[PDB]
Amino acid sequence: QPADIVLTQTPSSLPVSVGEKVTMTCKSSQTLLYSNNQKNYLAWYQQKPGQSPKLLISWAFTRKSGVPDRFTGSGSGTDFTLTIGSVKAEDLAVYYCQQYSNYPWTFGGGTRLEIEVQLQQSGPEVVKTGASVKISCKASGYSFTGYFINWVKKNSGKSPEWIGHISSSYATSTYNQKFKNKAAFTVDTSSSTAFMQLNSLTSEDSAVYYCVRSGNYEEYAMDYWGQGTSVTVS
Amino acid sequence: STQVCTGTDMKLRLPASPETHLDMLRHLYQGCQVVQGNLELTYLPTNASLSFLQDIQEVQGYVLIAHNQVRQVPLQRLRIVRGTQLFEDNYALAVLDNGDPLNNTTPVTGASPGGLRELQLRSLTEILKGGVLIQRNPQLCYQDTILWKDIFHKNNQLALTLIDTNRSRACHPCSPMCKGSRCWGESSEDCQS
Repeated sequence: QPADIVLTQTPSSLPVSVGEKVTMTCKSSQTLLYSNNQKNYLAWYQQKPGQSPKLLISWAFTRKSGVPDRFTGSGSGTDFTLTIGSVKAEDLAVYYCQQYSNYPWTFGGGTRLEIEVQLQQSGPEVVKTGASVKISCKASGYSFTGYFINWVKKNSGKSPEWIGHISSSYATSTYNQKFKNKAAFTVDTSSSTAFMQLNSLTSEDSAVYYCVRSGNYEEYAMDYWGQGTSVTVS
Repeated sequence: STQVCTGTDMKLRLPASPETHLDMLRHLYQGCQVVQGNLELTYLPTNASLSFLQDIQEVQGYVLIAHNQVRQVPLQRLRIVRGTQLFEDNYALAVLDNGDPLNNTTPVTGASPGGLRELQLRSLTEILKGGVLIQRNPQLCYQDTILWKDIFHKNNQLALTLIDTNRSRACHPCSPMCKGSRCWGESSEDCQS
């Protein structure tokens, strides 16, 4: 019984004014609570216009270092919320909840709010239908083999899709079923670089692509996103 | 005053059959509290029942755990390894080449590639002589949460740590019950003592 987890986000758009208290809901089709450690395997991500997503909260309520205490994650099991105490102008972005409890890792539909460690990805790719592309992801500022590289697909006006991830040290790849005959991961320990090859490219494969780091223990969730790589298929 | 048994000296040698191998180990260690020699657990299959080890409280030689598909080695009562004899002349504990890579998925008893996930040593407090060697265990977690400094005896002149942390799967954090986040497994009965 390893069924895909669906995350339902409410509301999908939320008009706000500066200084307002706001609450967005994330509901799961499966419990995200792990009974061995009593941890909820749920994270929130913020993507401002023109920017790559950034981790706000992992573990249902643990904020990433530096994140304002006005952002509050709460809930348990299947029910989760994100509250902003007093919204700032800088908070105007899309907020995605995300689960890392079971494969495939999935994102919520997002809530649109309206009025050292580095991952360097290769440049934009403009290619034809039927062609292939090999996106590189150069890691710096940390021990490369201690971490996973996740790959994520992002379209305009759609929620992020977890393509899959690879263990850097053991070259162990896990794929979302949807991308099984689409994406292929490799790594190079020496150059601290991960690769994803996309083949049989159609218009549906045109999107922005991210490599994202995740770790172990307290750092289990995806934390640092790369800057992104645009692939356009003509 | 304690139940005594001998150990083995097979090292990394391949057994005649898996049938005689586990049966011999069960016959040897069941009931045993003090192994007068080396505790060697090798080439054990995924679904091998290792409940006969539950009473082992000390090992006088070294502990070798190698090439196992068994998901967990339960030595929850093991308090002390003496290192009267050593593995590769320097090591009292050696955990080596235990199985196959697996992703974050919790194993399915008949499908999932085998390999050691956790060395359950909650009572381990003393290593008198020799170091710790943990290498090439794709599914193994928690070697890097343990403070081996507290386990090595102050007179231990060979207090070496050669510990590989490379993994095919991400480790679930220790349970909050394990203060300082040091544990041998993901359970609240798996904390470092």
